Amino acid sequence: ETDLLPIKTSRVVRPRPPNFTSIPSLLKAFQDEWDALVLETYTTREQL
Amino acid sequence: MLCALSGEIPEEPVVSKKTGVLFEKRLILKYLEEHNNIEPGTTEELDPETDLLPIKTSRVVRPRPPNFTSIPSLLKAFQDEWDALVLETYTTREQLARVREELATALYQHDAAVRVIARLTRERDEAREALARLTVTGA
Amino acid sequence: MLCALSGEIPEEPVVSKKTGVLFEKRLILKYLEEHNNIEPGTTEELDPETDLLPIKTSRVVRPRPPNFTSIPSLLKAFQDEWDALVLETYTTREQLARVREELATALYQHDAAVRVIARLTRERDEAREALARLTVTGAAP
Amino acid sequence: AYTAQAYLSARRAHLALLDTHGKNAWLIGNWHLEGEVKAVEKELAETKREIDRVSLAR
Amino acid sequence: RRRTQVMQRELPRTAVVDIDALLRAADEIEDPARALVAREAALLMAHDAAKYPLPGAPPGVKPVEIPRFSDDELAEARLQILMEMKEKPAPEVVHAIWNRREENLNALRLGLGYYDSDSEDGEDDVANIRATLEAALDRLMASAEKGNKLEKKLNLHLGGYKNRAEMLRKKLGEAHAALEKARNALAGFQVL
Repeated sequence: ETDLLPIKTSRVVRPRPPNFTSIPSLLKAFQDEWDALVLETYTTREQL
Repeated sequence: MLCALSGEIPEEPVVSKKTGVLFEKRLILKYLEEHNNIEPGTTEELDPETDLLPIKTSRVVRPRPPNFTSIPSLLKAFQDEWDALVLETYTTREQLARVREELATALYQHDAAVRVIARLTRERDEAREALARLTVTGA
Repeated sequence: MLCALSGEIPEEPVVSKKTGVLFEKRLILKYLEEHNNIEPGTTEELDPETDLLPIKTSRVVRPRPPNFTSIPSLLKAFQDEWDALVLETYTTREQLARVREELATALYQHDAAVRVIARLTRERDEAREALARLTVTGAAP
Repeated sequence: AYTAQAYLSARRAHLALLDTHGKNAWLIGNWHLEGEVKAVEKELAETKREIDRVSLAR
Repeated sequence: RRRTQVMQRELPRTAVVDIDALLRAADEIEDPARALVAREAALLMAHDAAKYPLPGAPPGVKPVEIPRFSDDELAEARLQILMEMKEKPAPEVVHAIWNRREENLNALRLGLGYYDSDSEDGEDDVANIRATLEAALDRLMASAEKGNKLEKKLNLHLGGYKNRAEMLRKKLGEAHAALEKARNALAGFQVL
């Protein structure tokens, strides 16, 4: 609450691909990202 | 994230201790020298050595670009879509409730107008019959 | 207690200072941005900064079901909820369109009835004038 | 079919927004990625220069 | 002002209006006041479709002549209708009636305008549901074709930008790995 200073600036605009324009496509992309994150965490643990 | 004065990505970002605005180091030094140690957008004095805190970036974790395939970006897009759908559903529900109330009022008014039209038609038929009887009897 | 904008319990509910209506902060901000600072369900202006008071209470601890113990199950539940919300929105839009068509038909019928009533009133006035003229000209015994 | 039509309408709206703002979004994303890559390259170059200076002194 | 205010308002209206079929349906009403109201409503709808051409309406619609009515007569008719009107129900009662309608009749059933209140036959409801499903499938196919065309155009526009972004991401990952290796080598060199 005291040592943390927030940064006020313009919002970062993420680049939206044209393929992920649908709700099912967004859900599939989110599931793929979650699976990739889980695999990356497992690989990082094995490497550690 | 960009400089408050330069407007571009700063290689050496610095944040004000009073406002928290991120800017370039050289731009902040030039603005403090020009405006006599005054922060941009604020009337309070800003010390170049004390009120300016440099920003240090740690490369311990893997870099995730801010694309649409990011998990936080996908979560933010899903939240925005859900909020837009909720607002549209609330507006549609309010419009449907208003339309249903107007339809009920119009049905009641149409029933009243149909009763009034039937009464007026009966009165007109009685008046026409009386006029025909007066014309027949009035030889 | 549920928010008036989303129909569920808001994470950070705020109550209006005039009507006392609880709503989600993000939903109320989006409604004020879209409708130019218009309160939901009222025609009075609602300030997003001063007319909304946040409520500081205990956090509603939603119990996690045992079925949602895996990522695929939670993803399937979220997809089913999104599909149900989309179907409900489509059904609400179709019902609103049908109600608008029925209201337009009823308004056309009411305007037609008003015009027919005006024509019948004019005809009745003409018939009454003719009957009065016949009674004045006719020698009643 | 109604769910599929709603998804198709949402996809059409997202494609319209993409056709409206895609050049600006892609330019901003490419500029941010180039800035991050330049910062990483500058940090790596500074580390390599410090290592070379330490090796030369040793 | 001679034209109907329903067409000049924001309420949706049918583009193609059949005066003869609507008049024939109006003539089948048993109540004479209701039949006259429906016939005059058909005439008003035909006049609205002819004088005000909606998008998609057929051209060359013949206008329908109607007798002129004074504003005083219309005001007197409205006052007589309001004086003969019954008590207005509360909004809570109308909301409860709408909730009862949405609970008894299904939301999918209430969402279709062909679900007549007097149509108790299940075959007619099945045929209406099949027609609605066919129309929804055609609309979904058209929307999918339009979305596919838009996605193909956007992909052809931004394929180079996507490839440049992917190359930049790969270069950033390689630079991060090289920076980590250089930091480890620098720490080892300082210790040595």
